[PDB]
Amino acid sequence: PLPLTPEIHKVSFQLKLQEVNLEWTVPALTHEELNMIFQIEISRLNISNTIWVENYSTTVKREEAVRWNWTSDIPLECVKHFIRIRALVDDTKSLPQSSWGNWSSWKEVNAKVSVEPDKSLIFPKDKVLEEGSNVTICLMYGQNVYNVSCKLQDEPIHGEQLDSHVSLLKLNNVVFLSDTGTNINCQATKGPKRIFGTVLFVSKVLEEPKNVSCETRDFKTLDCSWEPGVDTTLTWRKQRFQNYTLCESFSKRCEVSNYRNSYTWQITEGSQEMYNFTLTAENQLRKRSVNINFNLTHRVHPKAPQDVTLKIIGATKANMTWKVHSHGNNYTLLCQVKLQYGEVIHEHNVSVHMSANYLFSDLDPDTKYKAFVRCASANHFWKWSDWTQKEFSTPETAPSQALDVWRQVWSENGRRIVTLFWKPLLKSQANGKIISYNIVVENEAKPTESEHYCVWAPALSTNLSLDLQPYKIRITTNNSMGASPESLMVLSNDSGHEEVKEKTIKGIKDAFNISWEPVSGDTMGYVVDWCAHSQDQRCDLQWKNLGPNTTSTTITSDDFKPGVRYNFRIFERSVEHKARLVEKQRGYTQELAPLVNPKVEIPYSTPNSFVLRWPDYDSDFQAGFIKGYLVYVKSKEMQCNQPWERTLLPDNSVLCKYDINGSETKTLTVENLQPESLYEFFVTPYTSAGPGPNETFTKVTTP
Amino acid sequence: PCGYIYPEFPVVQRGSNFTAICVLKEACLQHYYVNASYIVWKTNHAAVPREQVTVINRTTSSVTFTDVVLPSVQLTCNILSFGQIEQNVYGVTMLSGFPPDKPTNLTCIVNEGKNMLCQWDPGRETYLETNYTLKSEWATEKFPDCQSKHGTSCMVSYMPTYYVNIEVWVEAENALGKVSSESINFDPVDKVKPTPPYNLSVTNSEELSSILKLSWVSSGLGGLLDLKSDIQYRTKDASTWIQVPLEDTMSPRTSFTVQDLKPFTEYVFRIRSIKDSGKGYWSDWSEEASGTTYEDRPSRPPSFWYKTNPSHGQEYRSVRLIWKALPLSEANGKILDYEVILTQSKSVSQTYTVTGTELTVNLTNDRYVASLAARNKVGKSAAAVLTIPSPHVTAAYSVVNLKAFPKDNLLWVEWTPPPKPVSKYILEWCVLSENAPCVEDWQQEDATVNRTHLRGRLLESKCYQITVTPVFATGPGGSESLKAYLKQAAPARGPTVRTKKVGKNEAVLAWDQIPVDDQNGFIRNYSISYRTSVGKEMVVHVDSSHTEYTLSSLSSDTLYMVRMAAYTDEGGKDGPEFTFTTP
Amino acid sequence: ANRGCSNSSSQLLSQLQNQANLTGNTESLLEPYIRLQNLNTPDLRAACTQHSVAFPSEDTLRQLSKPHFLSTVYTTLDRVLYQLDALRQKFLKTPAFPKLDSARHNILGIRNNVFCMARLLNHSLEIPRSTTTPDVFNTKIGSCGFLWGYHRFMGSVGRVFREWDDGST
Ligand SMILES: *[C@@H]1O[C@H](CO)[C@@H](O[C@@H]2O[C@H](CO)[C@@H](O)[C@H](O)[C@H]2NC(C)=O)[C@H](O)[C@H]1NC(C)=O
Ligand SMILES: *[C@@H]1O[C@H](CO)[C@@H](O[C@@H]2O[C@H](CO)[C@@H](O)[C@H](O)[C@H]2NC(C)=O)[C@H](O)[C@H]1NC(C)=O
Ligand SMILES: *[C@@H]1O[C@H](CO)[C@@H](O[C@@H]2O[C@H](CO)[C@@H](O)[C@H](O)[C@H]2NC(C)=O)[C@H](O)[C@H]1NC(C)=O
Ligand SMILES: *[C@@H]1O[C@H](CO)[C@@H](O[C@@H]2O[C@H](CO)[C@@H](O)[C@H](O)[C@H]2NC(C)=O)[C@H](O)[C@H]1NC(C)=O
Ligand SMILES: *[C@@H]1O[C@H](CO)[C@@H](O[C@@H]2O[C@H](CO)[C@@H](O)[C@H](O)[C@H]2NC(C)=O)[C@H](O)[C@H]1NC(C)=O
Ligand SMILES: *[C@@H]1O[C@H](CO)[C@@H](O[C@@H]2O[C@H](CO)[C@@H](O)[C@H](O)[C@H]2NC(C)=O)[C@H](O)[C@H]1NC(C)=O
Ligand SMILES: *[C@@H]1O[C@H](CO)[C@@H](O[C@@H]2O[C@H](CO)[C@@H](O)[C@H](O)[C@H]2NC(C)=O)[C@H](O)[C@H]1NC(C)=O
Ligand SMILES: *[C@@H]1O[C@H](CO)[C@@H](O[C@@H]2O[C@H](CO)[C@@H](O)[C@H](O)[C@H]2NC(C)=O)[C@H](O)[C@H]1NC(C)=O
Ligand SMILES: *[C@@H]1O[C@H](CO)[C@@H](O[C@@H]2O[C@H](CO)[C@@H](O)[C@H](O)[C@H]2NC(C)=O)[C@H](O)[C@H]1NC(C)=O
Ligand SMILES: *[C@@H]1O[C@H](CO)[C@@H](O[C@@H]2O[C@H](CO)[C@@H](O)[C@H](O)[C@H]2NC(C)=O)[C@H](O)[C@H]1NC(C)=O
Ligand SMILES: *[C@@H]1O[C@H](CO)[C@@H](O[C@@H]2O[C@H](CO)[C@@H](O)[C@H](O)[C@H]2NC(C)=O)[C@H](O)[C@H]1NC(C)=O
Ligand SMILES: *[C@@H]1O[C@H](CO)[C@@H](O)[C@H](O)[C@H]1NC(C)=O
Ligand SMILES: *[C@@H]1O[C@H](CO)[C@@H](O)[C@H](O)[C@H]1NC(C)=O
Ligand SMILES: *[C@@H]1O[C@H](CO)[C@@H](O)[C@H](O)[C@H]1NC(C)=O
Ligand SMILES: *[C@@H]1O[C@H](CO)[C@@H](O)[C@H](O)[C@H]1NC(C)=O
Ligand SMILES: *[C@@H]1O[C@H](CO)[C@@H](O)[C@H](O)[C@H]1NC(C)=O
Ligand SMILES: *[C@@H]1O[C@H](CO)[C@@H](O)[C@H](O)[C@H]1NC(C)=O
Ligand SMILES: *[C@@H]1O[C@H](CO)[C@@H](O)[C@H](O)[C@H]1NC(C)=O
Repeated sequence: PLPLTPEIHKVSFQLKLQEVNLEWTVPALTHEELNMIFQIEISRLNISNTIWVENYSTTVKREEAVRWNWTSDIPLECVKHFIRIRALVDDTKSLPQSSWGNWSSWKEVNAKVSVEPDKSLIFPKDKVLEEGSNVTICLMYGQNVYNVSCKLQDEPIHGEQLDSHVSLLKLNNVVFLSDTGTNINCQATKGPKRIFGTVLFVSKVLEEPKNVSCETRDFKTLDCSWEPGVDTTLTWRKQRFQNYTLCESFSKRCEVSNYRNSYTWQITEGSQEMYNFTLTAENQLRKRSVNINFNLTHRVHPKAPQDVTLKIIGATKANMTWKVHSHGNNYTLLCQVKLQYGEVIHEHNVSVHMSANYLFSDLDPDTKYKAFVRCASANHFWKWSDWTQKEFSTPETAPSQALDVWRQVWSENGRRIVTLFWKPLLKSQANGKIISYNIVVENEAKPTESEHYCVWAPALSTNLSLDLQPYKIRITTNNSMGASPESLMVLSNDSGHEEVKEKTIKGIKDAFNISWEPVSGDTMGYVVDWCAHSQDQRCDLQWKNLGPNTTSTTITSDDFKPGVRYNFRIFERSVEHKARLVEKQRGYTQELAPLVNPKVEIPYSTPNSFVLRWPDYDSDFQAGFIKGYLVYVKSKEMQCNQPWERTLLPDNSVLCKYDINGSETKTLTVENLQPESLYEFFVTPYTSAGPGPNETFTKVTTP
Repeated sequence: PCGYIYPEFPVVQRGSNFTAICVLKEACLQHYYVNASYIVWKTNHAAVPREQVTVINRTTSSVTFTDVVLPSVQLTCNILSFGQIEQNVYGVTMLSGFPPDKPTNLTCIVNEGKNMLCQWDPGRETYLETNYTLKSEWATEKFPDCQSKHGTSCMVSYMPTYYVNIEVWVEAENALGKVSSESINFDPVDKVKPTPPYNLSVTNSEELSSILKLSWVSSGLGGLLDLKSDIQYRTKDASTWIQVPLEDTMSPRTSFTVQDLKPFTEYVFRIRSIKDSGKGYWSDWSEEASGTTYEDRPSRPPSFWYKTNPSHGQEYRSVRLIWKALPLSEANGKILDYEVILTQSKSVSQTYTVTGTELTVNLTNDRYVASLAARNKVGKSAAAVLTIPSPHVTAAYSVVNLKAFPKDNLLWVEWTPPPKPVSKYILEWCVLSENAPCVEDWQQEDATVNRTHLRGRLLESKCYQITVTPVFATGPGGSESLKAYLKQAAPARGPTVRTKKVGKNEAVLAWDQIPVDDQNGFIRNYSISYRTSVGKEMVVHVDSSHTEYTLSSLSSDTLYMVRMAAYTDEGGKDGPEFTFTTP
Repeated sequence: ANRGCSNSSSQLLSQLQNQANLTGNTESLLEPYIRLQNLNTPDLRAACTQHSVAFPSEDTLRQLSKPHFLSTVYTTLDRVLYQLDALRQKFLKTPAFPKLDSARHNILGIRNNVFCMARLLNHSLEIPRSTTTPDVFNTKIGSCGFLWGYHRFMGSVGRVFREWDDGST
């Protein structure tokens, strides 16, 4: 057999990592390259204590030196070892007799440095471990030292004596105490009384970055972020750095980041749309890595728009100009315009490339508007940008609706005095603040000589002095912009005293049944007006415009109160805008009892009868139409002859009632009286609601 | 271009001269063929006069300005090419401002837990960019500079070190000069403004009700500064604050005992601290802490009185013991119950316990000796004695000179003390009404008082029957009934006038009295008015003591209408009308 | 130079006494360092108290005159500053231990005060390395002993200042 006996050439040590580097060659090789198996046997404290057996198969060539390493748990400076290796060939194609060769010489592996008789050593010193691992600490004392007892912070430690002058300490599942390390103090009982020991550094476990995501803002920087996890940095010079490496594949670019949970990436030009990153966190113990994959165009977060400017091209139209930052013609932004005013919100959708506008329409004048614009990606939406607010006020415009006019004429000083009344315009009907009103009065006999009058706001009444000639008036509103459509009205030769029929109507509590009979077949509409007929007030002429196809309309007003008469006057407007008086009406909203009784006076007195009379009442300043009079006579012996109603009184008297049918007659004579007697009476009118107030009895004496 | 303008940044103080140049290069000189003679200087797009424009060389021209007032002067040198075409060469802006002044009012304050803050006043407006830098250094070391970011205050960046003198000063620099203020040498420990003390607690004392011990904690930078405090206290209804003498709170302490306080009254406290040496700055006021004093024994016994109803023919008499509660100023706490003790000078004491204000017991005809005293949480009150004499004793001493008059809306009543030693005076009053009985109201006064007002809710235009009864050592004195008014008014309705008899030329007139609820004052006279249908008005006046009055000067066969009105001190009121026939 | 340390002497003496009383306290620098390095075991405290740096005793400071005492205080404070700078350059963690900066500023202030006091007496003061550490336990013990000796020296200097204020010859 071929004596393939390996020969150990050089052996080395590494006390920092507890490794034994071993090199050996075999001179008994004949071919160029063959596969071999090296069975390795390790001993401790003598060549008969086998503690480890391993098989190392590796192809070896001619003159090539074989290198192998082994790790020992206990420190090498405490005990020696012995190693021997033999070879074996795996020749399954020729000579199928795998026989082991002779064992090599026991190469002494010695690393015991020294020991002083009055000192002691401990290994290892300042060991860095992971939370939850094991460790074996060896201690070597001198010859004079005796009864060595090691302890943790505060607890005993049961050490094992490996030899006569060494001792082994075993620690299981060490826990994290502090970032400054756990002190292991060991004091000797006998001999030199002192304290010696080392610090055991325990570190935490490195975690994986969680929720790693990145983003783009302006196609130039990528602000990628992640979670760092738990800090695993010690305080002494053992472990200081915890680096985070983000290294892309398609570009092969990566450097140590200066931050812990953020980094600003710089992209090179080339319009490359692809990304495949690999974030790596590494410390002195382990190395974690996480891979992400995304697209550049699918994670775009547009910023707030710039170059925002607004222009007014009218009271109902306005443009909205803005500009954004785009990199490439294919990337188009899907923005959202928001027009808000008061409580109404108007929103739409717009698509832009680099800069576009949105023509607004149907805007209300004298109204402040607020524009809100934000943009986002069109196809692959990621996030919405910030809102951009811009306020502006639309200008004013001349009115567009006609102002309704009405007049009231009478005879005074021989001239036709006319008073023009007009109602204030609404907000949306004026389209601005009313400054003044233009009054253009044109005469038909002299169209060249026209008078111009200006009534300033908020005056709603004016007086003009004209003759019996027919005039044509023109009224319009003037604001800071222009003029409003004028209303056409003309005067006629009528004095306003046309004798028409008077009709009395019974009004409703909040309405009136006004009915007028048409007199012409060619008309444009009717106008009605009424005045509160009272004693010491000036009536407010209220009117309304009606069409030519109506005959009866119910008016509504909150100023109508029971007790006052309203004289309605119906005016018909012909095709020439001429108003003619056709019908007069009057009525009460709710007829009430009379408030004042007429003064009675006796014209004649006879021993058997007496006559009564009172002046005419005011049928215009009353609370209701008087239908007649109710008198109540009082006596001691007279009887109530028909048709007088008799009513008894608890005072042993007589009371006769007379309903005077008709409000015209004011004289009545009662008979069946006796002379040298006493008589009492009182007069009062009555309405449809009831009689007037009960007054005192008039004192009269019959001779 | 053709060149530049020297100086590029002209900054001249207001009230001085100025001269600028505008050099033209040879390139544009040969290109445009426009020398330094066709230059037209423009200041804010305005043509300058030719008197101040002077040329020195072929490629340099100069202009002068005397006492410029305009702050922003845009100086532009422009040449005139062929065809009257103006072309711009260069343009600069000239500023006008005066240099700053020496800063003053250099003071620094060190807040507790913050860095040192210094402030100063700038003075006048320089109309130019001016930076203020605060310097600071020890005797052997220098500190970083405090550059004012805005305004005049600047907060240093280093931590203050105590017991080491530091010298600071501020330098004002602008585009026209640099001037530094005066330096101050101080100790950072003498400029500390401490934080207001917190956790202020007010505790009472069960033994001494007139004291209130205070308890608070102070920061003191961890026990480094001995801080003296200032304590202010006040009630809950008053707005002014009473300050304790500052000499009593000079020693460093965390507790103080305020004395001379009212029993059973709440108080509010606040405190602020400052260094013992009197230096530094007073801290802000602390949070207001509330505290209620402990109760104490009441001082004055409550008022006591008794009333006996007439019960003739029985051995036992019914007596109603009445008494009022003590106010919160004299009770010094919450009254629990009232104890009564009765004994006829020879028998045992009969004790009762009534939590109300009244008590009715049946006693016999002999003399009794009662005793009442309010009981509190800590003790009882004084024993007020009020005996009950036998029903067969007649009062021999009564009060004289009784008079009452309303003054300042108060019905004051005065009286003269009897010639015998009295113990106390009792006043009783109630409204006078013929439709319903009056409620019993009373009040107790000492023996020294001879004139006082009625303490109660009185009503105007109402008659109050006032009764005064003196109390002796052996029993009550006399009882007299008087009438008075607080605010008289006109009666509501006039008296009903009736005719008792009618004659040929004479007729008497009668009337009924005005009720007490209708008088609304003391009646003084009565006015009788009468007139016929065509006669004149004749008014006669009769006193209130008269009821019947004969009317003279009466004509026969004449109808007469009478009207009678009752006039009081506050006017009068007409009565109803009546008409009688004279046969 | 003349921009500080005014001619007042009693205020300077009071400031020196207050600074000495404030610095001579084990709760200032020693106790936080002991509680930070996990040295709360009684055996560790005994090892701390055993190894002590040779500092000038109280009798030696009391026997010397005033200028010699000021010069010795100056030199000892300089050595303490150097040792604290070495400990700072060896620990490699500033944010977890500000008591070092506080004590450094206090020592600088005491040095300034003693220099001004020496200048007021018309006396001229006397005017004059591996970052890595093989072991950590020995370094901890040495730093502990140095801090203990420094606190004892500060207490002795405070007592000498109190004796000087009592004398005031
Ligand atoms: C020599 O090698 C043998 C083989 O392992 C070992 O002898 C052991 O010695 C210990 C010491 O008392 C005994 O308890 C064991 O029973 C022995 N045998 C074994 C298999 O462990 C030891 O490694 C070496 N001898 C000595 C004395 O250390
Ligand atoms: C530290 O030492 C312990 C105890 O000696 C060992 O725990 C062993 O873990 C393995 C794997 O789970 C088990 O199969 C064994 O039964 C455990 N006990 C022993 C005695 O081997 C192991 O060497 C270390 N444990 C850890 C968690 O690292
Ligand atoms: C972690 O980052 C640090 C800091 O960037 C680097 O540490 C360097 O390590 C090398 C090799 O030991 C030294 O030559 C350098 O002086 C160290 N500093 C620098 C700034 O390069 C290194 O990138 C990482 N270190 C470890 C231990 O992972
Ligand atoms: C994208 O990045 C990942 C992670 O950085 C890499 O994927 C590697 O692809 C190769 C080729 O198939 C494999 O051998 C590796 O095992 C993969 N993982 C790693 C961690 O290297 C690679 O850089 C990119 N992958 C692709 C498919 O492009
Ligand atoms: C990532 O974005 C790029 C460009 O924005 C696109 O990649 C395309 O992927 C498809 C699928 O293989 C190819 O056919 C195209 O040629 C690629 N380029 C373009 C411009 O379309 C795609 O939008 C995203 N990639 C993937 C794999 O979805
Ligand atoms: C707002 O609406 C019109 C309609 O688009 C805007 O028209 C733009 O005018 C500018 C100036 O000539 C052109 O460069 C643009 O191409 C036009 N279109 C757009 C979409 O911007 C105009 O800005 C506004 N109207 C007025 C009257 O100014
Ligand atoms: C330099 O400026 C002067 C203006 O002072 C000009 O010189 C004149 O040039 C003309 C023709 O070349 C002569 O006729 C004049 O006599 C010169 N002097 C004056 C005072 O007019 C001209 O603008 C510049 N000089 C040159 C040579 O171009
Ligand atoms: C004419 O006067 C101007 C200024 O009035 C001077 O121009 C100077 O020319 C020298 C020569 O190079 C430069 O160094 C200076 O900077 C120029 N300016 C000044 C203010 O001295 C000079 O005296 C004359 N210029 C020429 C071209 O002869
Ligand atoms: C410098 O400023 C002074 C102002 O104090 C001026 O000097 C005189 O100013 C008066 C009034 O403007 C002129 O009439 C004189 O001709 C100036 N010169 C002299 C010598 O009196 C002037 O603004 C500047 N002085 C010069 C010489 O330019
Ligand atoms: C100097 O100016 C300072 C302004 O900093 C003033 O001194 C105090 O300033 C504070 C805040 O400005 C005020 O609340 C005080 O009322 C000021 N007076 C005092 C006595 O504190 C003051 O204008 C000037 N101080 C002196 C002493 O003149
Ligand atoms: C009757 O009494 C009334 C009121 O009591 C008297 O009317 C008042 O008389 C005093 C003068 O004595 C004046 O204040 C006024 O003349 C009256 N004041 C009021 C408020 O009425 C009346 O004078 C008495 N009649 C007689 C005859 O003495
Ligand atoms: C043994 O260690 C050496 C140097 O450290 C090197 O060749 C390699 O890491 C190991 N070799 C083998 C074959 O395992
Ligand atoms: C080597 O091994 C062979 C057979 O395996 C045998 O001669 C003997 O055991 C060894 N020879 C020598 C010389 O040691
Ligand atoms: C996403 O990241 C955030 C960190 O801000 C956190 O909610 C978490 O780590 C991630 N989400 C999930 C569901 O893990
Ligand atoms: C814009 O389009 C989206 C989706 O197509 C939809 O919400 C709506 O049609 C528009 N947005 C609004 C706010 O009207
Ligand atoms: C003053 O500070 C500003 C910065 O705030 C600096 O630009 C300027 O140069 C400084 N000096 C002057 C004279 O303005
Ligand atoms: C002060 O009171 C608060 C709660 O009222 C509580 O922190 C503690 O009781 C007190 N704090 C101190 C530092 O004494
Ligand atoms: C008190 O005693 C008398 C004895 O006759 C009797 O009226 C009653 O028991 C008591 N009085 C009252 C009012 O109850």
